[PDB]
Amino acid sequence: TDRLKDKVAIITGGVAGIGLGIAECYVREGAKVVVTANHNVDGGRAAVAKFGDDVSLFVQQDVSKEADWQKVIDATIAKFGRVDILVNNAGIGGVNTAIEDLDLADWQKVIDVNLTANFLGEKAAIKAMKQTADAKGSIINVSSVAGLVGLPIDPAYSASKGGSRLLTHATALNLAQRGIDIRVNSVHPGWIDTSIVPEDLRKQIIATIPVGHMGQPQDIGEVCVYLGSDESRFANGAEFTVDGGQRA
Amino acid sequence: TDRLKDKVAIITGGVAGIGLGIAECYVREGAKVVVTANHNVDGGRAAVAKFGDDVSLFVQQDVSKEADWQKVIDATIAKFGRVDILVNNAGIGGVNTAIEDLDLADWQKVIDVNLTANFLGEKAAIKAMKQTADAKGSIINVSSVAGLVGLPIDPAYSASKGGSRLLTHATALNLAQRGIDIRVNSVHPGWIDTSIVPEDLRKQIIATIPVGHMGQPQDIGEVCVYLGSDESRFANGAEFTVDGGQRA
Amino acid sequence: TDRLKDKVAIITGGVAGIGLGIAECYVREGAKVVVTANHNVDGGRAAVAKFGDDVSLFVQQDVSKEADWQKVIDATIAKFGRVDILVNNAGIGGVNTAIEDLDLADWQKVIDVNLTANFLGEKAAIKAMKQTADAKGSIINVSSVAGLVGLPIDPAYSASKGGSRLLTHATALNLAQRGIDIRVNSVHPGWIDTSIVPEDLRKQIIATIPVGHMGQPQDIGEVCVYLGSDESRFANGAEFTVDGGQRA
Amino acid sequence: TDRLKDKVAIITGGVAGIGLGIAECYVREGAKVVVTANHNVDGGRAAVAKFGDDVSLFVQQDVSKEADWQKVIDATIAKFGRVDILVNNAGIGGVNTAIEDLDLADWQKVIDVNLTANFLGEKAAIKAMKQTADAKGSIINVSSVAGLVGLPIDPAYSASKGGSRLLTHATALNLAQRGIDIRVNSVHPGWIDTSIVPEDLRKQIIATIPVGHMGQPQDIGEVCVYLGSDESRFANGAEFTVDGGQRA
Repeated sequence: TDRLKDKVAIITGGVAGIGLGIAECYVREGAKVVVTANHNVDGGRAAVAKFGDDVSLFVQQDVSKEADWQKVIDATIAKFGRVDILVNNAGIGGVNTAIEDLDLADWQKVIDVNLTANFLGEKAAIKAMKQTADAKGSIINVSSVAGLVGLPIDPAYSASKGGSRLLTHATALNLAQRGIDIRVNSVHPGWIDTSIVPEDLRKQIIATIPVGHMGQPQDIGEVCVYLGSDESRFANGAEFTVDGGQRA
Repeated sequence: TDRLKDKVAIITGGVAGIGLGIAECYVREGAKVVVTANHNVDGGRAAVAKFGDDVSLFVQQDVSKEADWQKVIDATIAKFGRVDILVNNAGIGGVNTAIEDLDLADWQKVIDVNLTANFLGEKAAIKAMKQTADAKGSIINVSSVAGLVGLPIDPAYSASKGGSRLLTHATALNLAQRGIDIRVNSVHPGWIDTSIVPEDLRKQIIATIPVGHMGQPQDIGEVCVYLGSDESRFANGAEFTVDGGQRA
Repeated sequence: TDRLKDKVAIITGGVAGIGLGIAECYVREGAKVVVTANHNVDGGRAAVAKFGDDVSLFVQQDVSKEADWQKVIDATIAKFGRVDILVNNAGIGGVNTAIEDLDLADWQKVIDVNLTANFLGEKAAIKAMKQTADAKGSIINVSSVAGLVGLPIDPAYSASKGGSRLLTHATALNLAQRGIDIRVNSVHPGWIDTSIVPEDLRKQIIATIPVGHMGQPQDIGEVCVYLGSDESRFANGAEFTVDGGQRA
Repeated sequence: TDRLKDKVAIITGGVAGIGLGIAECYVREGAKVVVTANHNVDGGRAAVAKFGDDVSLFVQQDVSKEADWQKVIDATIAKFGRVDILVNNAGIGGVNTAIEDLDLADWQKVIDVNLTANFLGEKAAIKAMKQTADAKGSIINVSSVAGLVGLPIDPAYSASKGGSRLLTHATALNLAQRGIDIRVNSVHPGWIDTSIVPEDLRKQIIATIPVGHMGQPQDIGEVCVYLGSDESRFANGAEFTVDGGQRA
């Protein structure tokens, strides 16, 4: 009955909030998980303690670093022998500062983590899937509907989001044309309740949500199980939004 | 399992092809189904036979007719006592004809069946869910990515599809704003291998499919299980495409 | 030199607000105009007085009526000898009532006026262009970004808008595939300051506009001059939004 | 005529092909142009020779380099005293190679030139417009509908394209929110017949174009004249596609 039986998944930013929600759903459905985080060893160790070290592994990872991708792939294969699913969930939020005041370094850091990182991950995953999973698998690029509560005014955040969306389409088709059965899809969470916020802000947030409340981390986990499993074999290069109607 | 335990679903055009695949998945997951068809009595009887009459019911229905909607609602409540899910799947395909040669009656028939029918269905389903299911439910509007092999040149078919897409958004928001927990989403199948695919066009159809092959009815059934179940409680007014990369 | 020199245009809903501003720009650029309205003879006469009866003509027209389209075509050809441009601008607004409370007759009226009317006009213009303009011309379907101030919750209004958008694509492609050089594009005004904007809502409306103010009828006129003229010969099946950032 | 009377415009990649087409239309409408190019001194000198030293200037520019932007702004201000319009037209095309074979350096090259360059341009333009044009101006981001003949399989090309589109929206809104009258819009050319179009590839290319022929450089120029001028004062954060129906 386990919908992800025998699957091995890598989930970046997988030790807290949304990513932890995905990992929880994956473990529930019988998947072995490798959860990564750049600077959250405590969260990492706690997740493995929660899941059990027989079905989970924590690896420190900066997703913008090509070398950390090879590190994570190697650790996943040593521990679990294969790679079936990659969830690119790690990311940086938006800021409300003026575009003409944006330092190139701050633009570049966002592109590095929210866009280029997704490419680096897809490429690493694809190679590992050809090597260990008979050239089959599933890749999921997660990017929120909004990074800011107001108008989407953050140039770097928005650019990285639009970039990742089209990256998803192009990657799927690039593989598809060559008969490689590795699917690439994107998932777009609305506002998910992962921490406390000042009540003025929270009201603003919930005001942007037609159903009048935030979602939960496992709401994202559920659509990720669908996309990770063989149930969605014909879903490819597509976008899956779970946002309480936020962009309806 | 039983991801749809005790749910009662109405599936239009549910006795052949995509609709039947949806029905199969729903029954697999514990749903009670009412499958309908305009001109397929034998198919309806045969589907009930394989599902069993304790968990399925066949009702003859022309989805373009308001009176037939009340007929199905009435029969559904008589048999199963409630309505939890409506899958608007029934509809007609596109044609090659010149725009300026199109008769109003022929335009109108397509609008009636492929667009107006979905409004009538949503309205009938909402009333039934308010009356019998504590004003909670899930409505799924199914609309193919493509109605024709080549360029989407059919004005009535395209209009109806674009129409149904925005209907889904507006209906979900209309309900959400009044705090009614009835979610409305759309599903968009690519080319699915069924008897209604024109034989002479099969090889040409496949050449438009990036993954190089048609999908199966149960591929659409799986995403419909997700959207019918409470697993998708935060998915609303959104579009779920299962198409082998066709519109990627 | 006049950018619409020798061109003959029909503009529906052309004697008030947006339609009148389109007419004003067209006349300024040397076009001859046939402006129509369903119930506004005084406005029609006043527009002709302003423009001059040598370059303009008023015809009463209900755009939802097939017979009225033939009437307008006949009168245009009788007065000006040809038809080069059709601007489908006439239409009705949205309401904020519950989807499940909507009468079919009320749904149907909006689809008749805001969707089917556009098909009728396209068909009438195409035959006229083939007959009198060497099978060349430009058709413009105008549908605003928003019909209501708040969330787009009107199902009939939204469906007709989504419907008219894809109608534009399909018609453009239907013609192009047969080598017919009649272009079909859509124009999408944001909030324009005219007498038909509800007084009570003017302040709430302006809040939804990123640039902080409404536009002017001639703002829509300018983009329509571009689309009606030979300047946009390669612009086809496309969407031109002039909305002060409304849907950005 | 002079629809761009007294306006000063910077056009990157403006000495051949599409860029040159924009430059020609701009000069026709009374604009003064600064055309740039990374490695085409000949093309640059030919353009200035054609236009005349009094209304045109050529400056060498690598759009990926922050320092070259400061150089081009300084040169424009020394020559013409102000900056009114920026057309980000410079760009790299796509390749048909496999995503998992793509080197980070080659990915990064495309992001640098086709995405980050647009940001650097916007930023420099905005500063110059606040400084010299009373905080009013128009910025146009140009990106082709397709880089490749076949499926859009280039991950870097597509990502930068999707990124540039969203950058346009966010940048427009970032400015608009602060009451800054600098509009940002994008333009999307289909296949345009320029010197870099080789044989028989022509057949495949034209086969993707519903109107059955490539467009001309001035087709892109004409819509850019609309966006650069005061005729489009309410067009903001929007996408203007001129592609003969290619993505319809």
